[PDB]
Amino acid sequence: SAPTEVTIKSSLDEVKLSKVPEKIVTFDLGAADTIRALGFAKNIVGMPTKTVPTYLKDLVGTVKNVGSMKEPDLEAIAALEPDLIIASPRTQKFVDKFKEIAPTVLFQASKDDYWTSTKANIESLASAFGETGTQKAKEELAKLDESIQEVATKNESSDKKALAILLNEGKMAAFGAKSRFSFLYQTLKFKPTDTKFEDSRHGQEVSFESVKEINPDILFVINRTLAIGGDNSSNDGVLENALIAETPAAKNGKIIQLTPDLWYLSGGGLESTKLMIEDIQKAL
Ligand SMILES: [Cl-]
Repeated sequence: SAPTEVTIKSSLDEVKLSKVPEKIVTFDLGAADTIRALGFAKNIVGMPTKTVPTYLKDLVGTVKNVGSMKEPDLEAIAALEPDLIIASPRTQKFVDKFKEIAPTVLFQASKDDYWTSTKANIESLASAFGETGTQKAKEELAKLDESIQEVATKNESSDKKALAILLNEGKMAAFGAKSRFSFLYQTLKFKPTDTKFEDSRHGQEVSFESVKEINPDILFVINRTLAIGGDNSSNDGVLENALIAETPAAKNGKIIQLTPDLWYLSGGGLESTKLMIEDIQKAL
């Protein structure tokens, strides 16, 4: 076998390649956005195109469609002759099938040390593109580290408490400091409310009375329905309910409608992290 030139650590077995991969299939959209930010978008040959966040739309034309965020088209993947497949938590059930086709990685973040683990994943992926990738990632990560510190410093000067909810077909689910939205709390140092929420990936259902009682100063909202292109009519009037409209968050202009597709479908990449930080400036 040819000698190893690049190595990629992840939650899976370390992948060792004899050259930079030029035919990549990815189900991880953050990884796609990292690859593009590093200057290697041409190397991505397959991505699911059923539900693509707007910020990534221009990659649709340069890839072949390999299915949906949860359901791969294995025939389409094999036909692309990939030299690397980037799986995702959502597609972990297909990792054995992916491995039959090509070396496969799957990046996982800690819910505790979200940013250190995410940076390690970004650096590992970037190294697949040699010194050029590694150098560019160092440069871009330095800017993100500085932006993160600036946000964290502002939050550390405040005592406001922030509640984070997912809105889905008129149902509200609250999420805690260690959750799919850890970046807000662990990394950016928004402060959670005193109410702890069953750490489920779908959150804990909350009523209008619950939100009133929590009494948040900032309310982050991720609208799942909009993120996936559903009928948003079921969410009409939810945030406008008097019990939410009378929170200090609402009255003070701190209901923050986070870009739905970015936050629900992506994250963990160089560009997605940058855009996420931009999105929360109005919450400071
Ligand atoms: Cl209620």
